[PDB]
Amino acid sequence: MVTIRLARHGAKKRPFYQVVVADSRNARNGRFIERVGFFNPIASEKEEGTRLDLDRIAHWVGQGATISDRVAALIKEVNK
Amino acid sequence: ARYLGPKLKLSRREGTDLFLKSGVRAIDTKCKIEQAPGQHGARKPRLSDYGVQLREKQKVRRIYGVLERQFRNYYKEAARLKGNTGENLLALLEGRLDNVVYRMGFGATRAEARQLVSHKAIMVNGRVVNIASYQVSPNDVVSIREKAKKQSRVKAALELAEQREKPTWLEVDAGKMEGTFKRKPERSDLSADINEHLIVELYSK
Amino acid sequence: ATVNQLVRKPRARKVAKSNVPALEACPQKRGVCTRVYTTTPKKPNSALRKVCRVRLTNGFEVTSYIGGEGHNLQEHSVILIRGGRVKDLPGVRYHTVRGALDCSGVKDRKQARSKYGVKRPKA
Amino acid sequence: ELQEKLIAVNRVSKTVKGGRIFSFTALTVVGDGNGRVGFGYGKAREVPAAIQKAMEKARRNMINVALNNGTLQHPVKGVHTGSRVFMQPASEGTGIIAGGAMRAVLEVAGVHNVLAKAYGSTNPINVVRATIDGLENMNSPEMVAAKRGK
Amino acid sequence: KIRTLQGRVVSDKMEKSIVVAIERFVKHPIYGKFIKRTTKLHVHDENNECGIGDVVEIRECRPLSKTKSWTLVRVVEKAV
Amino acid sequence: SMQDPIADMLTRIRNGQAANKAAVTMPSSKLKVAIANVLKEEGFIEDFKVEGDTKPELELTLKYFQGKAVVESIQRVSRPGLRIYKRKDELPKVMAGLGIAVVSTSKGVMTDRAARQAGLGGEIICYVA
RNA sequence: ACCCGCAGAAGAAGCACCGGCUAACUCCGUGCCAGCAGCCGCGGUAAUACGGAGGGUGCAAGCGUUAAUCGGAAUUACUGGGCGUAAAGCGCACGCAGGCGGUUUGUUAAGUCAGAUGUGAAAUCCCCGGGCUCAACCUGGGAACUGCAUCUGAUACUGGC
RNA sequence: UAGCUAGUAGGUGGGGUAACGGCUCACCUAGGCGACGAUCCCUAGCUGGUCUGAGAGGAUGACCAGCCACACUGGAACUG
Repeated sequence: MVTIRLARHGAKKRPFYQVVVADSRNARNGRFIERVGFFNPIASEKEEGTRLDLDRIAHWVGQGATISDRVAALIKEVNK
Repeated sequence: ARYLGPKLKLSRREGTDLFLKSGVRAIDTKCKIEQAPGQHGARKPRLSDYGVQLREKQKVRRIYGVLERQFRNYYKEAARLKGNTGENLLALLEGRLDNVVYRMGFGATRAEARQLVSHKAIMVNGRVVNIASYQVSPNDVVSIREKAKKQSRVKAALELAEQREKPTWLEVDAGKMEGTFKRKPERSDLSADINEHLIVELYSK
Repeated sequence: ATVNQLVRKPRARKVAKSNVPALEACPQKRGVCTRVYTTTPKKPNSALRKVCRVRLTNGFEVTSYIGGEGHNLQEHSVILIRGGRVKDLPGVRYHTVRGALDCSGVKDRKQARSKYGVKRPKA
Repeated sequence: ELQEKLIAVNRVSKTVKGGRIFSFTALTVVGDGNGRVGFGYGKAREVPAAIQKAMEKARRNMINVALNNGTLQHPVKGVHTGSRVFMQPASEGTGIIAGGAMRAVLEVAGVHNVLAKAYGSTNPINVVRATIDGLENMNSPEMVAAKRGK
Repeated sequence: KIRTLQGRVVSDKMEKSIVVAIERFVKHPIYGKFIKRTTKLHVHDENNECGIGDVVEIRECRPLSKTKSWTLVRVVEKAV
Repeated sequence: SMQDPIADMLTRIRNGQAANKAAVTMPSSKLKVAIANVLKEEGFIEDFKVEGDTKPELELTLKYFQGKAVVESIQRVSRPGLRIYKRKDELPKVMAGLGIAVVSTSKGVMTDRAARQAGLGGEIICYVA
């Protein structure tokens, strides 16, 4: 019922990709419960483009929320 | 937008120099200022208070070539942080790239400087520029591209820049043809004839 | 000067509504010609003013002015109108405009052509 | 350091035997750019001579005030008939603001920023002479020390 | 403490209801004066200690009838 | 004027100095003598005298020094019907900061200078220049 | 996406306006006619307003033009008005609810203000960054959103006893 | 717009429901509301907000945020 998922942002052609905890109900980008990081595609050519709150994520998935396999693969990019 | 009359027609209607159609003659010749005043102003009109006002508003605009919708935007930006529209307006015109490329001597006029940007001949901070209506800030570096350094109009503009007072707001080197902005301009350091008495009271009664 | 009276009788204001009410908030309206005529001679201004009566699908019928030099408008012809007062006419607040299937265009016009709509002369 | 300002100038019409006659009238102020201003009205044949008659009235009396930071010592009120004028002191060198029928009376006395407003009827002679009544309403210093401040 | 109100009994004979008036002040949104506002409700009573124009103390309970979701606790003046 | 006796307290003073009088008289009350000490403490008056007990009257002696009047403006803003309330940080600065505002708080009258320091607000009594 | 070149002026300017308000107009055409507007009106043989010639003035891949919503409009006044005569006291006496009410000791604490716990989401207005031709925008942080809901305190004052 | 209800106004026992309720069948009475504007027709979904202005106020909700209603037009049940 609640998933740790992606939110595209940036309207047309200019995505920002935020990672959020959200219900399967209502919104597809906004209306989220808690933000847990970002996956920004244009990060000034620096490694600052990816952030993930692994402690809060572990508590959300522990308590019963779904973690996406796409986000589980991205946990490796913040070490680790 | 353009001006399709002879560019000295403006200065000959004003009875004052506006820095228009400039090159290796520098000043006064064959500007015919007060020698060919035309069909009006000899004989300078009294007219309405709405004269100065409009004809004084045009004289503070056309000297920078700025369009009315730009001029209203600079009046909005000059009305920021209590800086005074009689003062902080000058920084938005004198700090504009088609004035900076002119003050650096790459163009002999603000029109010719604006043309050099529309012809992609200029760089700002190592990247090419095509927009000339843009603000420059301290530590920004402006230069002419090697593919355009040999144009006779730039050659003449640099020889005219040596016949002009040097600005205290920006630097330029004639050997690299590269200049850098240093500080934003001030009324009592610009020390020249430009209005105050109308740019303190625009768009209101 | 008392404090609780406007709870008993709130004070009223005048809304400006319309001087061109048949438009129903549109820049133009289409209708049919019912009559083509000229107005009665009026004021020390001496002229022969061209007018038509126009009927609209919304229950309005209005008199409208026929600008431009010369016209041949028939009755039952479909026409467009635009709002605006003309004081040389009696109570007229509408202009009938030349974009019509039966109506003639203005001729011998080289300048000011964005009004009435005239194409640039050959040679 | 004498300076003069024209605020308004117009023609007038008058009835005579079987017809009318035309003449000129002006509204002016005169000041010293540092503490005083006087107000003038005048009518004449020829427009420069009408303006000059108003300048001579503006020299017939002047009001002398102790300007503070190029603005007002305190808030002031001025009145003439239906024309009521109020002025709040201005901060940060900005705040000007106010039309010529208030501003011209103050820009001739040395005022740089002021938050003046006019109320009621907008006959500019009445507004100008109510601005002068507001200059008779201002007080001097910053000396009596009767208040803690500020 | 529990939710209580005081008021005067407007209507006292309704078998198993009494009608109470509750008074408070509120600001008028345009004319700025704080004006009096009065609200009415039905209150449940089985014990008959009050009468018309007598003063009561009441609590909120469960909805039972049209505008009756409150019940009587005590009488506050009692003399008379 | 008995329907607003504190508006009348200000009226008697505003018209008293317009007539350039030294003394102003009114019927006495605890709030009028609480305000009279605020007016003495700002130096608009040099004395406030109560006579009678037995038709008690309050007589205020105006303090004329260094020129005409004792105040330039003396507005009440509040009214018994239209009561005007300010929060501790919404207290206005009267006379471009050269004047006082007075508030009744929850214990009695004080100036905006003291209401600021105490962290208090309340109903407006006067704005004085 | 982004960036660089090639022979060549190469394919490239129109629209409105010109007495008074509100700047630009001289000379003609017409001659109360024909056609303009926001308003007076412009026009009868020397019409700045209509049409034409040559120019001027403003804007420009636009230019003019308008229904529809606000400001100006204090012209409905809550901020912010008037009632002798311009716009208005309603022909004149009594009077219930409504609304108003001197001065002081208690007391309730609804209202008020204070304090605290929640709220005023994402945006957005304002200041300063990041990133896409400038800027918008999309984004990052501040500052705001002067408000609102409740639980305690104080009772100057309005209500209440 | 000066009339408006009538499961309306106040009680009683079952049945229905996750559960208040005249939800629903019976039975026990006759009121209840309103000029301090009840109530009914005409038009219209509402709001984050947007537009205007110094603000009050005025306008308005597409587009970007959030509910409701609605599924040829009218009507009936199941499933949950």
